Amino acid sequence: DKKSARIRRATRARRKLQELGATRLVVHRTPRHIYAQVIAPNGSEVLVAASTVEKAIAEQLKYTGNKDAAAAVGKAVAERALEKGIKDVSFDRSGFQYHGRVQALADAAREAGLQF
Amino acid sequence: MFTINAEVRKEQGKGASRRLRAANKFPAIIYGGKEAPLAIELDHDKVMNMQAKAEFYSEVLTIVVDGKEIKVKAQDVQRHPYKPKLQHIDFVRA
Amino acid sequence: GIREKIKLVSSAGTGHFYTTTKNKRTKPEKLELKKFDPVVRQHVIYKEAK
Amino acid sequence: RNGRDSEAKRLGVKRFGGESVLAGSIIVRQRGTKFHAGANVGCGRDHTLFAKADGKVKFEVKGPKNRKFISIEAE
Amino acid sequence: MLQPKRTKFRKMHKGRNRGLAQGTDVSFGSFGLKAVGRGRLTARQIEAARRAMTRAVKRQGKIWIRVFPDKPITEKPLAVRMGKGKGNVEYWVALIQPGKVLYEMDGVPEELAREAFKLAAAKLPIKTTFVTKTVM
Amino acid sequence: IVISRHVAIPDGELEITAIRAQGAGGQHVNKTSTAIHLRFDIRASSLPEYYKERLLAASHHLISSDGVI
Amino acid sequence: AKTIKITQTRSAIGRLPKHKATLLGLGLRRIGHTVEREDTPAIRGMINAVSFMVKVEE
RNA sequence: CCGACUUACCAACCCGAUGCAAACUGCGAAUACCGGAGAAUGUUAUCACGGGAGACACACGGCGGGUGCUAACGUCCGUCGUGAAGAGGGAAACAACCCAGACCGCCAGCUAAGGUCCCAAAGUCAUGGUUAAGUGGGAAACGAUGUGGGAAGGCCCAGAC
RNA sequence: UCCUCCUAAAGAGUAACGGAGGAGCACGAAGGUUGGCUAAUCCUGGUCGGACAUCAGGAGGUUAGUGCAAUGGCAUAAGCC
RNA sequence: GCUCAACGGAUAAAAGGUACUCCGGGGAUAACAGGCUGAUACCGCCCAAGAGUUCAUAUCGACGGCGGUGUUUGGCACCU
RNA sequence: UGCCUGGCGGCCGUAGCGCGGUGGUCCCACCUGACCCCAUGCCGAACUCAGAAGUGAAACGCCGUAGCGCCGAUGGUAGUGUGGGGUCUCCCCAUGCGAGAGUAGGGAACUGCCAGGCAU
Ligand SMILES: [Mg+2]
Ligand SMILES: [Mg+2]
Ligand SMILES: [Mg+2]
Ligand SMILES: [Mg+2]
Ligand SMILES: [Mg+2]
Ligand SMILES: [Mg+2]
Ligand SMILES: [Mg+2]
Ligand SMILES: [Mg+2]
Ligand SMILES: [Mg+2]
Ligand SMILES: [Mg+2]
Ligand SMILES: [Mg+2]
Ligand SMILES: [Mg+2]
Ligand SMILES: [Mg+2]
Ligand SMILES: [Mg+2]
Ligand SMILES: [Mg+2]
Ligand SMILES: [Mg+2]
Ligand SMILES: [Mg+2]
Ligand SMILES: [Mg+2]
Ligand SMILES: [Mg+2]
Ligand SMILES: [Mg+2]
Ligand SMILES: [Mg+2]
Ligand SMILES: [Mg+2]
Ligand SMILES: [Mg+2]
Ligand SMILES: [Mg+2]
Ligand SMILES: [Mg+2]
Ligand SMILES: [Mg+2]
Ligand SMILES: [Mg+2]
Ligand SMILES: [Mg+2]
Ligand SMILES: [Mg+2]
Ligand SMILES: [Mg+2]
Ligand SMILES: [Mg+2]
Ligand SMILES: [Mg+2]
Ligand SMILES: [Mg+2]
Ligand SMILES: [Mg+2]
Ligand SMILES: [Mg+2]
Ligand SMILES: [Mg+2]
Ligand SMILES: [Mg+2]
Ligand SMILES: [Mg+2]
Ligand SMILES: [Mg+2]
Ligand SMILES: [Mg+2]
Ligand SMILES: [Mg+2]
Ligand SMILES: [Mg+2]
Ligand SMILES: [Mg+2]
Ligand SMILES: [Mg+2]
Ligand code: NA
Repeated sequence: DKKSARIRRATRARRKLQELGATRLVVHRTPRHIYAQVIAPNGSEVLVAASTVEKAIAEQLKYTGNKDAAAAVGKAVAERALEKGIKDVSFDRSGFQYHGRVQALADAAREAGLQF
Repeated sequence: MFTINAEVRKEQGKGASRRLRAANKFPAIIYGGKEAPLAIELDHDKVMNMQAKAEFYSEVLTIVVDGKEIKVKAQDVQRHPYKPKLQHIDFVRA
Repeated sequence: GIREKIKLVSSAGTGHFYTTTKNKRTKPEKLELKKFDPVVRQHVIYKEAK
Repeated sequence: RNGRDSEAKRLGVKRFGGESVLAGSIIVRQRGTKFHAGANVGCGRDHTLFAKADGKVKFEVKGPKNRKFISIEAE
Repeated sequence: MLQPKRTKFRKMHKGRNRGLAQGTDVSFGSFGLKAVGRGRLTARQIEAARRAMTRAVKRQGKIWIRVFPDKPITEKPLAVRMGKGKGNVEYWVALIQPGKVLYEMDGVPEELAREAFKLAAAKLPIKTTFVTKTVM
Repeated sequence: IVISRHVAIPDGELEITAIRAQGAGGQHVNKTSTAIHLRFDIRASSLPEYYKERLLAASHHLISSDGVI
Repeated sequence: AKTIKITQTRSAIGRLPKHKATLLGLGLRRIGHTVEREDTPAIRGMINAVSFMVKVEE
């Protein structure tokens, strides 16, 4: 399964971040609808979140599930994080390559201000 | 139609059960259903002569404990490793 | 065994050197690593010697 | 013919559960990871679990594989 | 003469023989010869007892041997000092605890089974008794 | 005790005694019964016929005139 | 408050080191020596440890 | 080529049942050990550092083992006890077993192990039973209408043995 | 002399001319990191081709692998690219 | 720069014979004899397949089992 | 507040597997296209990007079902610390601890944070 392959692909970095006690910006990519959350070091509760399934984000995107939608989600999640005071996060690919939409989201978060 | 008289065990465990089997009784347990298990003592001679019948392990038996008649069935029997004796019997209720 | 101890000399002016081993029978090409030279306090090329 | 053996390696648990250690204290010496490093516990090259903080040793069996972890409760 | 094929090791520690047996029921036949005593059964003793049984009963009836020696016993050669390594494996014994069913028999009357088991128990170093299969 | 695929001595037909040996050895050779004296009565044995016959007919230094090896 | 009198009735000669340490922790020196100790579960555990050689009166 | 026959032989895997393992473990104690807390007790019994050693031939007994022959007053380990270096009482006598640690004295008393007919101190004690073998006061497989007790069972005043 | 297992009595240690095996190296990648991947063995189908090569699928599940003994590890792989 | 591998490595550098022997010791340790043990040895018994014209048990007794003795050779190293 | 879905956890088989049924607004998955970002030791399979027509077939989720896996008493047994005893390289007694296996039975996980959709 692609899902299980990706989850085992993510497990190593996820456990490393849990060991480091880092607040992590977890990305989740889907053919449609990229997603981002900022999750506390305890890993059990979400600090902030932003996704193209949100109407306030999807209303300004002609397609949710592309690089522009990913950059929008990245800017949004980094803005909400900076407003809650979360500045130093670690990126979590969730087993996706740091190549396309995921890299666009991470870059948008970086320019918005999240340090990673 | 087998009837076995039994008393409830006051003390239980290794030393108590060994004292019992020395005094020519042997411990048994009754369990099954929602009622708690009941630890009983049986007269070894009586029950050993009874279980010699192959119907002891198929028929519904009755055990008289404190006057109460409990319909049971022989579930498991721990026999002596080499002596013709019984160490323990499990009785499922009904 | 058949592994000979060689000397990696710094390409800086320092006489500093690391020592390692080498299977010269299989790898007859000289080691050309980039190691830290504590005399100049930089990473410079160390080349195999005797 | 027989007659050969090895010097004993003095492996095993050095600090047990609830024991107060200093940072750097060796907790268990092992060959593989019989015990795994938990919070505030590092794993050396020979798989020695050592305390990375001052606290109390704590053993758990967390995880999907039910394997044993050693953490340092920062107490 | 029963003996394992290709064991892991050639020699083993003496060990002890504490405890009660595990195979204490007649599992394969109608009748059985159960050890009241504790000791060692060598393969030669097992084979002698099996021949006594197999002759007392004719070709009729089935016989199970419930015990395997699976344990090598060493001896030192005669006139050898103590030491110089463990001795050589001479024979194999089965360890026997009180209650172990050694042989089972089926397909014969109980009288023939009893006399066959007596003929065989005469060949064994261990005290035995006759048992039958019990329902439960 | 085996002589052939069909000939074996039952091991009780063989009298084996211990005696002192000749020659060097000191107190040990003086006192210790290291030499073996084997006696085998051919007629009293369960040896095959024609084997008893050949052994009794042979003139061997190991067979006495009484039919004992 | 509630006390208990413990007498040593047997010798400590060939006893286990833990048994001799228990007799010391109870304060018993001789055979027939009687001490009076507080009636706590710890003292009861000591009396249990060396019960084969001490007598208790409560 | 091909192929039903003869597979009544052996027979892998798998399934069901039965065992065995120091160098097997999908289980798993008691103890022991490590750590923390709390009393009470203990002449600090603990640790560190200094002065002085001696010792590094151990023995037996119990328990857990390797070896040996489930031999050795054998040998080799672990652990405890004793002797060593501990007298006294018991085991006839008997370092190491059992009881028990001798500061000295007493023609006082109570006890331990072990004992109480005489040697030889103390029950020819009491109650119930067993044993006739001097068993007690050496031994196995196995044998036997010895004898005591117990639980059943077969046949029996339509008569059993 | 060194390493691994057992003996070894569930902390450590623990003897014998006790039971069994190895070492006296290898590797500039067989190290570092990043990214990715997941075996054995069977069955079925398939040119040569075959008990066994390579291909496809299924079962299977690490019964594989770990540069070299054994043990303990190893999937987040410590295994493979 | 050391198979200093006898691997805490005594020298850079070293094999034998002694019945021609010697000394200091040792029953710490062998040879004799004693001791413990009893594998071995020897003797006895149990089972009974069989042999014995039938017939296990007149006589012998396979496969196996249980003991005794303390003559052997041993084991141990307790005495000397 | 309920139902459904997605993500991240707790927990690590009472939680897994099997068998049967079921879900497509949304979500998810398959899916469509690929010269491009990127990719194939060949291959748009995978990875990646651009999309969304179609389908819930598979997968995934949910709901049932014990056929298994798993959990699991009580009692007994085994073992065992201490003291004692015997017929003693094996046991027994007093006391303390007390399994494993099996049995009755349980059992088709439970739950936290966030987000979205539907019903309110
Ligand atoms: Mg918020
Ligand atoms: Mg007990
Ligand atoms: Mg070792
Ligand atoms: Mg000479
Ligand atoms: Mg002599
Ligand atoms: Mg004759
Ligand atoms: Mg004593
Ligand atoms: Mg084991
Ligand atoms: Mg010395
Ligand atoms: Mg010494
Ligand atoms: Mg011993
Ligand atoms: Mg000695
Ligand atoms: Mg000795
Ligand atoms: Mg001395
Ligand atoms: Mg004395
Ligand atoms: Mg005395
Ligand atoms: Mg005496
Ligand atoms: Mg005297
Ligand atoms: Mg004194
Ligand atoms: Mg008395
Ligand atoms: Mg008198
Ligand atoms: Mg009288
Ligand atoms: Mg007598
Ligand atoms: Mg240990
Ligand atoms: Mg231990
Ligand atoms: Mg490597
Ligand atoms: Mg990687
Ligand atoms: Mg084909
Ligand atoms: Mg060298
Ligand atoms: Mg040396
Ligand atoms: Mg040396
Ligand atoms: Mg030297
Ligand atoms: Mg001299
Ligand atoms: Mg001597
Ligand atoms: Mg001397
Ligand atoms: Mg001698
Ligand atoms: Mg005949
Ligand atoms: Mg002798
Ligand atoms: Mg000695
Ligand atoms: Mg003498
Ligand atoms: Mg659709
Ligand atoms: Mg479907
Ligand atoms: Mg229980
Ligand atoms: Mg249980
Ligand atoms: Na049952």
